[PDB]
Amino acid sequence: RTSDAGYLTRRLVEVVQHIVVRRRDCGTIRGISVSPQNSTMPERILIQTLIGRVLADDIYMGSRCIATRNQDIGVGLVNRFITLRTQLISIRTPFTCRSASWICRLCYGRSPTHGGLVELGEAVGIIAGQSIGEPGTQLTLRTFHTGGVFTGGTAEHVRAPSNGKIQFNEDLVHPTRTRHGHPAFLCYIDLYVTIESDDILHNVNIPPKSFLLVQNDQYVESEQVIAEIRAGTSTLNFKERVR
Amino acid sequence: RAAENDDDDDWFPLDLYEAFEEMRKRNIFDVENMYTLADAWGWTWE
Amino acid sequence: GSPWGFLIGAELTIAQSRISLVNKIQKVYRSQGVQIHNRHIEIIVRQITSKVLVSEDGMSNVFLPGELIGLFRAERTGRALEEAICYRATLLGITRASLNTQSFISEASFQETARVLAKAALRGRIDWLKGLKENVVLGGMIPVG
Amino acid sequence: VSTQGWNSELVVDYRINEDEFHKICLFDCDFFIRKPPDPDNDVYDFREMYVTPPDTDVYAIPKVLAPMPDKYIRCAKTDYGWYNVTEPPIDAPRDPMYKSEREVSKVFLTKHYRNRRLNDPEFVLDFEEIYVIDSRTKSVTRARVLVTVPEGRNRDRKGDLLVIRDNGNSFKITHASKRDDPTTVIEREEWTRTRQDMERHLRKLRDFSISNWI
Amino acid sequence: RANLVFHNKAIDGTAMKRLISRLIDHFGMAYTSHILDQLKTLGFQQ
Amino acid sequence: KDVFMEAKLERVPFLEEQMRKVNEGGGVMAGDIDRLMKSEDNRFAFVNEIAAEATAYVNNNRDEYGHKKAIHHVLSNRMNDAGFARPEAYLETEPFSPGPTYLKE
Amino acid sequence: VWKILQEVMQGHPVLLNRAPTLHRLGIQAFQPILVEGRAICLHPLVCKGFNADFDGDQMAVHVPLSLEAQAEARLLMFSHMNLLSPAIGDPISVPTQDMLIGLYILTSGNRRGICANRYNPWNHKTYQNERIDDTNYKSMKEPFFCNFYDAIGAYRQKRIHLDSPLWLRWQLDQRIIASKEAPIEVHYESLGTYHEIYAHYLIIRSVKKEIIDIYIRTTVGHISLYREIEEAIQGFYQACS
Amino acid sequence: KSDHIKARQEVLGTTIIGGTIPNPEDAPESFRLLVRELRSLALELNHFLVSERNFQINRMEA
Amino acid sequence: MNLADPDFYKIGYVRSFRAYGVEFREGPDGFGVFASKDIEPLRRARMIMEIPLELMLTISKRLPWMFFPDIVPVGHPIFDIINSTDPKTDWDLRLACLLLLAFDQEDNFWQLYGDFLPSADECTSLLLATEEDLLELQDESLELTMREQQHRCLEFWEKNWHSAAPLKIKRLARDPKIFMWAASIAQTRCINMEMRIGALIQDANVLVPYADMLNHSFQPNCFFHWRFKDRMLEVMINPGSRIKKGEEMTVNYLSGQQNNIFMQRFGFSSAVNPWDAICFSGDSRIHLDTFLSVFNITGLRQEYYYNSKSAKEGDSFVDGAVIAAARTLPTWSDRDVPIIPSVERKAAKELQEQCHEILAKYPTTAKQDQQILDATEDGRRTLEAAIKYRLHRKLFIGKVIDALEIYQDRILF
Repeated sequence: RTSDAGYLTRRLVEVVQHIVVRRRDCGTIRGISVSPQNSTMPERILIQTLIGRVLADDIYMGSRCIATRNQDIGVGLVNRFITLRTQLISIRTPFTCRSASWICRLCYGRSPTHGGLVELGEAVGIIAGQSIGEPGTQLTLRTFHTGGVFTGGTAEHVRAPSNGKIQFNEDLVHPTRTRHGHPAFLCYIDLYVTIESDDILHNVNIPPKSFLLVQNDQYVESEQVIAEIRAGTSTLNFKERVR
Repeated sequence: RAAENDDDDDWFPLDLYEAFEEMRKRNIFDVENMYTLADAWGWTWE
Repeated sequence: GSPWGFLIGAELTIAQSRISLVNKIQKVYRSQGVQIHNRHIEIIVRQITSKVLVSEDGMSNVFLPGELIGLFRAERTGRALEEAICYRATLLGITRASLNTQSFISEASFQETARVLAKAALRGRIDWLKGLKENVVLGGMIPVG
Repeated sequence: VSTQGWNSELVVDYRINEDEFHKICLFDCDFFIRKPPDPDNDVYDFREMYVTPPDTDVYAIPKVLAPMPDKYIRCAKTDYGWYNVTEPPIDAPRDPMYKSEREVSKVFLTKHYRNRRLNDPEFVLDFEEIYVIDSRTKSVTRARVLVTVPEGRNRDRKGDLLVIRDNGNSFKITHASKRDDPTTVIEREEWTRTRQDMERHLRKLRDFSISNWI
Repeated sequence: RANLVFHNKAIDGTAMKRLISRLIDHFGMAYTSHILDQLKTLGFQQ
Repeated sequence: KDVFMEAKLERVPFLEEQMRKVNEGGGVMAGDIDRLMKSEDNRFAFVNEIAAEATAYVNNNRDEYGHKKAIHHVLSNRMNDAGFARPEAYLETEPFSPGPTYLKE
Repeated sequence: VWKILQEVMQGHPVLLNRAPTLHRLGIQAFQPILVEGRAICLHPLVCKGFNADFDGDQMAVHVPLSLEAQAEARLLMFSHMNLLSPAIGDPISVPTQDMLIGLYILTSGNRRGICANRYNPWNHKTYQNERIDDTNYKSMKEPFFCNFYDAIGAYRQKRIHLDSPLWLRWQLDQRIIASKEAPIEVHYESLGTYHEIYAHYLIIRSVKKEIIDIYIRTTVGHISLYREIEEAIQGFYQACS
Repeated sequence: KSDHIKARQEVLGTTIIGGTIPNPEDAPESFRLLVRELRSLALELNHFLVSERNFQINRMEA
Repeated sequence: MNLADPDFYKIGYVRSFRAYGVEFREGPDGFGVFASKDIEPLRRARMIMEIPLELMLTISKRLPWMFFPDIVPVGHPIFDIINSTDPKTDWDLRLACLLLLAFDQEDNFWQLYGDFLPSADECTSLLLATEEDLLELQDESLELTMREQQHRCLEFWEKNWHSAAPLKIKRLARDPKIFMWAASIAQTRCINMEMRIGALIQDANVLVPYADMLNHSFQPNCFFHWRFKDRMLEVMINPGSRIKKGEEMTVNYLSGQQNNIFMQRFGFSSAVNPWDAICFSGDSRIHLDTFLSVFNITGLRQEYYYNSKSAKEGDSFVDGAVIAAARTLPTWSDRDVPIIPSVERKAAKELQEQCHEILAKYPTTAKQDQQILDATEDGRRTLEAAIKYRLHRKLFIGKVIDALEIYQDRILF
């Protein structure tokens, strides 16, 4: 996994090695415009996409203009956008430059290494290739601490609050057979299974499409699965077929 | 041949929608950049 | 019409390809807790989608069909000329986009050295020494920093 | 526009000069009480009050939840603030690394003992009557202070320590000798609030019923 | 007397990274280099 | 009127030991380079200008450099025209050394 | 000979390069000094910049000869103007494992609740109770140090431990990150005293003037860290004129 | 510090004695070898230095 | 020449303002910036008066209006006043609004810096003068312009402070004489510069505390520079200029434009005015390459020099008046290589005597004469200043006549 990462770095740099910041504003008016109030991007991917970029068109609030053309987006300026509910922000990205053999200072944005406009004659093509090649080995380094056990999906389980006596209405649930081969109870509505824990009356919330694994008036221990929450299977995305 | 997560995220329809503004404010139908193609020199002259 | 129409179509196709590719690249890294700004992704993505391929029945006299001229190269002349320009699209890979470079020296030192050198010699290609690999090969000063 | 109720903030379309009122700055409101002339700004003629959003000219009488005085009472102005210290973003060099602003949420007004003077050698606060100005819901209420002193009604007013508590609700008066130390009060709530968490954490163990030791 | 924040909690790994970023943006990369040398010495001592 | 006049201006004492470790660690030069570059637009042009000035310094008065590190000389010259004493060529001495060489940790 | 090879190296940068180069910060310029032994001593903070451990690794040195090259090495590849990674703009030299543990232990605080007292402090007793306040007055409470340096001095005498709480007078504005909060208990004497007790600080206001009684409950570790940062800044500022 | 036949000797000379190190003009011997075995395959590789002030070709010899 | 109060340097010093070799004085005048110690000639520039961006107002010079030290809150009903202001004509109005706002918002730096600013009884700007004081001025075009300029601000006072006046907008100017103080301050202490904040190069009218105290002199020794990275305004000592131990350090206000009718409008009055003269006409022409030759004045109108290495101290009669009237007069040149005809009947004497007739010892109106100078009555800080302007115009005309007759006398050595 370290050789393939090294090979990808060679190819990433090869495409962009001649890309150098050769000039200031190249005289473009087309700017990629983003909509932060679509509520689609979380305020951690949206924020990381606007910081450093330079604006393409003035941003207004009716009569008041809060950010003009040729004004890079800082840290506190983004907070001024989502709070004020601005729906259109146009920025200058590498996609909007008027050339393919080089790039502009304003069509690139803030330099990520020294907190300012990118300086003339910077090998931004080399920087882009390396920064998307190095990480490639965390897809390895992050795997260089384990073997046989990985990170994937799980399922949801409900455990008893404490020792007690499960009580509920057995009439509203419909008999079933669990994927482990045990009898259980599908509930299609919100039940309220109560546990008489001597002095306490813990109420357990069971959402629909659950798999109650306990009967009425059954003694349960402290921590022990009494009802599945939702669905089942091998706790992952899509189906296969194995013998 | 591929896990079709699909999960349509930022796609757009296969119709004539968004004529004047093609994709947000991307490409307005100019009708001023290219009459001069026939006005500055001869195209409309014939 | 035909001159307007495919200018519109190619520009739309390139835009959609860029939007899809940026998100597709960034999702793999964001699913593993890796943070990289979109500048580095977009710089590569632009080079991946920046050139059109002159489709068949587009002979004319300037662009022979099968040529792989740039996007601006085609859209600036389509606004001026009136033949069958008739390009469609190329989402060139990270390997193929580097073989169609302005400098044959850089390509010759990457892959398929014999083919690149043979074609350049037969054509009589000229390298203007504007990149960074070619100037390193010749021992000359690189034009950066 | 008398001292009536009950839960209606009736609006007023007339601008009223505030150079004869009392400027009581709060978080989400701005209560106004008339200020009769006096040498040292120590009279509060309640009668007419008006509450407005912070720094706004639109006036409206507040909500009265208890009887208010109909005479001239010399009282003192208090506050209940938090001093939010949120840390703002840094844009340029030398930008501030922290913020600070008071968040006054309750303005208690304690009457003087029979409306004495500020400098006379008989200064005692009359803790029996205290009026609470809320900010979350614009309203004025009279406090319900409690006295645990064995002297009761007949006592020396030259020192009867008053204790306020959670969110400006509890009110007690205690002899000034038995004042709690700063550390004891802090340690008291820490002990109580963390003994519940420890008991809550240990409740899930199978042996919680048969246990001991806290 | 500088412009700093008096910490009163546990400065874990993610808090140290945040603090360095804020000291860099407020003072620069020339003042921060000396802070890092001092914090390294104080961290090793305790 | 604003009562913070001296609370924000009280001199921090015990700073004498946090004045020296800057001077042998190269901290003064590092904190002077950025102040010289605080007004420059392109850092590469500044570096090239410094290199050319140092080359001229080596050419005009050859038989002095080899110890003085003429780049340090030009940096000190540029820093010495606006106060900022900055001893010549940032030369370091050994005030207490009845010996040839320090151990250097 | 060594007097010469201690005299021509002062001011001549050298490029250190880690043999398995991975990222842009794998090659960095440095100001060498002569050490005794056979191994190159490297700064620990830049190690993660080199991704270098110390289980046995090799580093190649290079010497720039040209005056222009020396200017490049000194003014463009020194680890004091390359403190941010070009990926997203995050710090590349931050206190790693050992320094991080030291700073965490320093800023760990006291024992908050039941871990500091065996019995409840409600416990109506130990009041020195009688009809008058004339009894034995120990009131150990916590120390009331004037400022930082008093606290460090009292810590040097082993009078108090690192996590032993103390009261420190505050002569500045509000710095500790607070929130909506609530004052737990605000005592009010018949005379204007405004004794307020918050979650972690105490304010003694009045009805006349001079709201200067701000007291902070803290430990010597936080004081030490704040003093370290503050004096580092005020020493770098005055060292560089 | 590599291929230059004539430049290693001159840096040794200007470094024994002291002067301003001059930037080289000719390409290293690696490029000379490259043009040599690209000549063995019946192919050319010619450098040029078209001047910006006279447009006069200044073809280097290799 | 006593130094200022210690509070002057502080309050701003606590907010990162550093002055190295200067010390502002307190004596009754514009506070003034005078140096200490000696600097000796240098190479490029010595930086001084480190002034950060946070202590400014810097309204933009073109639409849209932006204030980088953000003073106006979001939705505050004073941006509507500014956005309704006519651009490109009255930049001193919105600036006055910003200055008034930076007096009642919070503990802003300008809330404290207001005390050191001149008050209504102080200041010399004509916008604070009265009717008969404006009449006391030997000028009618300037009188008309200043009478109109005292209006156009009464008008832009009742359009936004008329009996509705939200208390935010009110309490900033309760009467139309403190708004005049703010307008005069904006006129006197505004400077138009270029500010590179981030990726934005913009032109803006700005107000700079601790820098407006730099007095004026048409022979300057100070530059204004804007450090791009850390956003700081700095004064710079000129290269190759020796500095004494307490003498004046000055930065010019206007250059390449003068005539003493706009500089006087912007404060006080001209003293030497090296770019002003009175149209002569009335005669045919005078020679060009002799007025600058008798005094060894260098040509090249945009840059006129005296060449102090002239002679054995030939005269002490060079001033701004000489260098101004050496280029604003007939000055026939013809082929520029003539015989230099010493025809005193035409090339000299009577022709400038005709100028002596044209300048017939103040023949226009002569409302007053030598009696006016040093009337020994100081008052109101605006009277005796129009009198000062009259004195200085009369002195300029008299010294121009004197220089002309010295020139016409010395054409033969």
